[PDB]
Amino acid sequence: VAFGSEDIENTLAKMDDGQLDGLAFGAIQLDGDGNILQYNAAQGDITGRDPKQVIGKNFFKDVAPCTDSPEFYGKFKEGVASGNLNTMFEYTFDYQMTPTKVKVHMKKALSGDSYWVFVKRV
Ligand SMILES: *C(=O)/C=C/c1ccc(O)cc1
Repeated sequence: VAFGSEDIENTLAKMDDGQLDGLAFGAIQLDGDGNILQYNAAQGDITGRDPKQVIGKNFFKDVAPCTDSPEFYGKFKEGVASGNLNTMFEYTFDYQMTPTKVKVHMKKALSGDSYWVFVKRV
């Protein structure tokens, strides 16, 4: 499955604990509040987080405070409220990591109650 595919969430809805680690891009699944439900191996390779340790933490408050901004978290919240989260943008991640330019794709999951954040280096 390629980053930014039109129906990426269809493919990832099918994936368990293992298949998500084989993606070529970082993949985080969040609930509506930003709590981390899933976090794959490719994302940990970019950020220096242990995927097994971040589960349950809040992405915007605790893990990724540089994303607590209108440009990221504001766009996330707008999408969980509208029910149609689907946006791609560039961003820099720099909290307890080497400042790293990325491309982000946020997309509602098929559950309707969980939201994907996809990341790749640029
Ligand atoms: C800014 O503080 C970004 C930090 C960050 C982004 C994504 C992650 O999975 C971990 C940390």
